[PDB]
Amino acid sequence: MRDIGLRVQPPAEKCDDPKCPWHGNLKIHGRVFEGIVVSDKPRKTVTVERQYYFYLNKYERYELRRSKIHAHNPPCINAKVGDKVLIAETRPLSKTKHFVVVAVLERAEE
Amino acid sequence: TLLDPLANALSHITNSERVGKREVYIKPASKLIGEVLRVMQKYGYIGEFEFIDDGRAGVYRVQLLGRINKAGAIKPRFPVKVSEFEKWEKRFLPAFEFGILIVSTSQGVMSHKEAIEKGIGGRLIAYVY
Amino acid sequence: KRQRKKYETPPHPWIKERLDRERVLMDKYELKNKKELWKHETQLKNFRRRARRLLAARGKQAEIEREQLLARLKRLGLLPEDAVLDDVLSLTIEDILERRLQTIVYKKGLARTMRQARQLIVHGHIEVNGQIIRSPSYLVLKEEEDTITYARTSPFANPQHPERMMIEKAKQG
Amino acid sequence: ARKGPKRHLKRLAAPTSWYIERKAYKWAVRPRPGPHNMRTSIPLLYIVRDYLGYAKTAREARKILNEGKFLVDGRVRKDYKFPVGIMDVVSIPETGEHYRVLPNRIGKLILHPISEDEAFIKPLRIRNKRMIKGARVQLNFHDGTNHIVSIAEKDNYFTSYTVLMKVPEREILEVLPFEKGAYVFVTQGKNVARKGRIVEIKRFPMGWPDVVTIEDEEGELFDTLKEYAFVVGTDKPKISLP
Amino acid sequence: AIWQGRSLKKPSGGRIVLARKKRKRELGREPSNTRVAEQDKRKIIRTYGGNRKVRLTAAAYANVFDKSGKGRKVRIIRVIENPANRQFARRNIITKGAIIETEIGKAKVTSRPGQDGVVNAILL
Amino acid sequence: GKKAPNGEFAGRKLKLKRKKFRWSDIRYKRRVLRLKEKSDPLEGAPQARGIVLEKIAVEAKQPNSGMRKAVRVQLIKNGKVVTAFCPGDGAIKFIDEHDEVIIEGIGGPKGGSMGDIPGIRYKVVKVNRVSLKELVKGRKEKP
Amino acid sequence: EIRIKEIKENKLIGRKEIYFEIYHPGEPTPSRKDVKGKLVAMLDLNPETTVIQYIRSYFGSYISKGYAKAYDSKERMLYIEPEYILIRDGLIE
RNA sequence: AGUGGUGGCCACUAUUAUUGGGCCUAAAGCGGCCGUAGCCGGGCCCGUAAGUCCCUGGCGAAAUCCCACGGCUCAACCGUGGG
RNA sequence: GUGGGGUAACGGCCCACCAAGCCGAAGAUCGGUACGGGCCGUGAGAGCGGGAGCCCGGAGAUGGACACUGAGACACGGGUCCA
Repeated sequence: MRDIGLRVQPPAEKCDDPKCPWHGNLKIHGRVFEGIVVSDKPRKTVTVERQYYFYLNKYERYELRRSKIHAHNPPCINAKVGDKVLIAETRPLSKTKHFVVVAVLERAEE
Repeated sequence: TLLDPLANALSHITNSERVGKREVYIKPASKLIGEVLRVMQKYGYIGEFEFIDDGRAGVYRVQLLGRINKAGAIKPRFPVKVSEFEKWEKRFLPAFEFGILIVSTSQGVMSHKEAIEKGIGGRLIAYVY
Repeated sequence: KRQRKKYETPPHPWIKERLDRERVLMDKYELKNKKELWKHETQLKNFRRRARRLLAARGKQAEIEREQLLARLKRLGLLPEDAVLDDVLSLTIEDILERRLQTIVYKKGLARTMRQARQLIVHGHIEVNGQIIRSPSYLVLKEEEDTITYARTSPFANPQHPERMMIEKAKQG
Repeated sequence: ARKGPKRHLKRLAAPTSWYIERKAYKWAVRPRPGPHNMRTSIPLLYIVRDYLGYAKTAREARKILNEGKFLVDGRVRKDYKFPVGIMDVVSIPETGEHYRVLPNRIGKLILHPISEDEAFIKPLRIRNKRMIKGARVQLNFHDGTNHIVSIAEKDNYFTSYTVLMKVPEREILEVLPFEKGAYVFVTQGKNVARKGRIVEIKRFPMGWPDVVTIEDEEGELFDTLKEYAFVVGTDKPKISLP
Repeated sequence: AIWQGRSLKKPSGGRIVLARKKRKRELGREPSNTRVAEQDKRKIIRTYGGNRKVRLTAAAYANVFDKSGKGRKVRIIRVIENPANRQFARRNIITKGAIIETEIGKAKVTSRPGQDGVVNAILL
Repeated sequence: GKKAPNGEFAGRKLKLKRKKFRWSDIRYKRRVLRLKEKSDPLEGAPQARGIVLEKIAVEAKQPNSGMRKAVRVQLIKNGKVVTAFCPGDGAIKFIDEHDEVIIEGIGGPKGGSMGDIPGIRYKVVKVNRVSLKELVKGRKEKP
Repeated sequence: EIRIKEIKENKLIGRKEIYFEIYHPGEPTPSRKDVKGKLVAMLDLNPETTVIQYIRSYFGSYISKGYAKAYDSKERMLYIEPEYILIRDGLIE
C-alpha cells in the first residue's frame, strides 16, 4: 500500500511493472475523469469512453456526445469491457497513451 | 399515444374556456398536475378543484371562473436563472406581469413572481394569462 | 477599430410629416444642418435608452447607474430637482434645444436673433465661466447658466459697441 | 518567426498591477528576472518617475539611480529594470523617506509610507524547505531569497510561516507560525488588500492548494488560497497595513 | 538529419501534412554503438543548452558490483546475450541489460554506455 | 403534424435538418460554392479596363421599340469578349474603334439586364481615362 | 502677473520645482526673458541656476500655465539638465 | 462640404422560419406497409445528485464597449472609478 | 507489448522481437476551402456574415535541402549545394 492521493482503496494484486502507479515509478498529476471500458484488445491498453450533453446556443437543446480516451491498463487491476473505471492524467507513455486507470469503480457483471 | 399529461391538461382547460363551460374533468391526473392546479388557484384563475380516485390514474375535477385568456404548457422545459426572466416572460405574456409563469425549482413547483422574490431559478413548465 | 458617427439617420428621408416637423424645428432654432437636429435627437434617444434599460433593471449596479443618470439629467438643467425616472421619457427634443448654448444666449437677450447669437459665439464675443467657447452646439449645464457673460477682450464687452445699443433696445423693446 | 528570448515589452501588454498610462506611448521597461514575479513587481524606474514624481524623463531617473541614492532592503541598486516587488521596503536616506510596497483593493501596487524604525524589518513567507549537502537546511522565500540554517533548527521553521527578516544585516528576528487565529494580510485575488483572522484550513487534494478562510475585523467570513495568505501577526498586524 | 518528431500518420490513419520545417532542438544524434576493445575510447559531446555528455565508442573495462554493494573494476572479455537485438551480441556491442562475460563470470549491465560513458553491471 | 423535433436532446438532428434545407435556397448556396467567382468575367472587380472592337446597335424588346447603341470590348484583364451599353444621347459618336475604356455593371436586378435592352450586363464609365458622362454633357474633350 | 500654484523640493536632486500661472489679458504670450527676470524676484533665486521649461498658452484663455526649475549649483544643471533647454534659455550658446 | 454611379455584406425577409414559415386548389406528403440507430415517451413509493438551480475561491490578460467624474475650449481621445 | 537506442527531456521519435489491433454512418478516408483568438458590420433582439488595419499566439524569408558558431538557429541584413 502506497498512496496515490485519490480516495480509493488500493488494488489487492502487487505487480512488478514500472508503470503501475501503485507499484511503479510513475506519478499522477492532472485531471481525473471517470468512464467505461469499451475495448481492451491491445496489450496493457484501454480505450475509455465518456458520454456527455452539450448545449447548442442557437437551438437551446442538448447534444449528447461520446468521447473516447486511450489509457494504460496495468495488470494489477486488469480492466475489462463493461466496467466503470477511474482515469488520471499521467506521463506520456506511448504515441497516444496519456492517461492511466487508477481503479475499477464497478465491473461488468454488476 | 398519450405522452405528456400537463400539455393535454392545459389545452383541455383552454378548449373548455373558449366555449366557457363550468366543469372540466382532466382525466390524466398526477401529483405534479395537482401542484400546478394549486398554483394559479392561489391567484384564483380557477375556482375549487377536487381529486377523484378512479382506480387507474386519478381524475381532477375543476370549476372555471372564466378568467383564462390562454394557458399553454411550455413543453421543452427551458431551464432559466433568475436574472433573465424578463426575456422568457416577454416570450409568453402580453404585457408587464400580465399573468404568470410556472417554474419547477429546487424547493417545489410554483409560480415565477415569488421565485423572483425568493431569487431561485428553475425549469419553466407552463405559462398562463 | 473605427470611430462611429454620433447620429442616426432617419429610416426614410421623405416622409412629409417628419420633414415638415423638422423644418418647423430648424426654423425655430436656425441650425445649420439637419445633421445637428439628428445628433440632438440621438442623445435624446440614448438618454431614453438608458432610462428604459434601467427601468426594468434590477441589481446594485443598476441602481447606481440609475442615480448617475438622474443626477446628470438634473445637472444639465433639463429636469426639476425632484425629478423621477418616470418623467424622463416625457423629455422632448425641445427640452434639449432650449438648453443649447445658442438658444440660451439668445434667451439671455444678448442677441437680437438666433443667427446673431451664432455669429457672436463663433467670433468668440461670449464667455462662459471665464473660458471662451466657439461652438453654438454645446449643451450648457444648469450651474453655468448664471455665468454666461460677454468675453472680456470682445469689443461687445464694452457698453459702447454700436451693435450692443441695438441689442439693448431689442431687449427692452 | 520568433527565435528565442525577448528583450522588449509593449506598453499595452503590461501587467494590470502598474498605474501606468498605456496609450500615451508604446514601449515600456521589460523587467529583468529578479526576486519577485512579473505579476507582483514593477521596475524601479516607474517608481521614481510616477509614484514619486522625482524624475520626469527616464534618462534623468537613470542618472539618479546611478548616483546610488536609493536603499531598497538596505541595498543600493543601480538597475533601472529591478523588479521591486511585494512587501519590499524602499528607503531614501537623502530624504529620510520610507515606504512599503503593497497591493490595492483593486489589485494594483502603492507605496504605503512607514516609520523609519519599521523600515529594517521585512516579513518573508517560507515558500519551501530543502536539504543541501552538509545536511544543511535551506529555505526559499516568497521573494526568491534563500536562507541557510542548521539541521537542529529545521523544526523552528515550516513552509507558510512568516520570518521577520532584518534586511540590513540579514538576521532572523521572529517566526510567526501558521496556526488557527493568526492575523493575515492577503496578497492576490479578489480579496486583495484584506486583513483578517483564520478560522479553518481547507485540506484540498487533487492539485488544489489549501483554501484558508479569513474572518475580517467586522466578522465577515471569506475564503482565499494558502499561497495568497500572508501572516503578519498572531493577533494584531505587526506592520502598518492600510 | 536525425529527427525525433511527429509521426506522419494520425492515430486513425489520415496522413498528416507538414506545415513547418524541422527544428534543431528537435533532431537527435547518431548511435554510439559501444564495442569491446583493448582501450577505452570516448567522445565528449556538447549538447542542448551547453551541457556535455561523454560517449564510449570502445570499452575495455567495467565496474561490476556484488549484491553486497562492493565494486570491482575489471576487464570485459565478451558479451554473452543482448536482449535488445540479436545482431548486437554477434558484433560485441555493449548495451544496458546485456549479459556479459568478464573474468569474474556473468554480469548484467545496469548502465547505458551511450549516455553515462562508463559501464556498470551486477555479478550474477 | 407538429414541426419536429423540438426536444431537450434532439438539437443535433434539428441542426442537421436545417443545414440540409439551407441548400434549398439560392443565395447562400451561390455564396458558399462561389459560382460567380468561377463564372465571373469581371473577376469580382467593380470596374474593368478593356479595348473596344466594334459598334453594335440593337432593337428594344417589344412593345418597346428603339435602336440602342452599344459596343463590344475585349477585356485587358483576361481577354474575354463582352458588350457594354452606352447610355446617353450621342454617346457612340465619341467612342470609336480601338479605344481604351473602363466598364462596370449595369445595376440590374441581381445585376442582370435592365429594362428594354437584352442581356447587356455592363456600361462604360471612362473612355481613355476620361469619364463618359461629362463627354455626354460635353464639358470635357475626348483625347 | 504671476501666481504660484505650487513649489516643491526635489531633495534627491537638490532643486525647487515651481508650477505657476501667468495672467496676460489681451496681451500676447510673454517672452521667456521677461518671465524669467520677473519670477527671479519673489523667491530670491540666482538667474543662472533657474530654468523655465514650458509656458503653455491656452486657447481662448487669458491664463497661461507655466512650469520651471530652480537648481542650487552650476555643475548639477549641466550634469543633469540636457543641453537643449539650456540653449532655449540661452545658458548655452 | 459632401453628393452621385458601380460592386460586395446585414436588415428589409416569418424568401431560411428554435423564438418564427408552408406542403387539397397556388412548387412542395413517397403508392402502400415493416423496423435498426436516433428522437419523444403513463402514473405512485425509495435512493442519487449526472443534468437542472442557489451560494462561494481561482481563472477567462490588455485595448475596444456602457456609465459618472477630471484634462485637453467642448467633443472625439486620454485618465480615475463601477459594470 | 518486451528490450534497448538517441534526445535537454517522456514517448514507435528510432531500432530487434512479440501480438492483431486502432479509426469510420454522434461521418473516418479523400477533396474544396482556410492562420487561430481578443474582435468587427448589421439587426429590436434570436441571429447572420467576415478575421484587412492594433494586441496575443502560430508560420515564413524565391522553392527545396544541409550544416558551423553558439545558452538560445537551421539564423531577412551569417554559410554550402540544387532549381
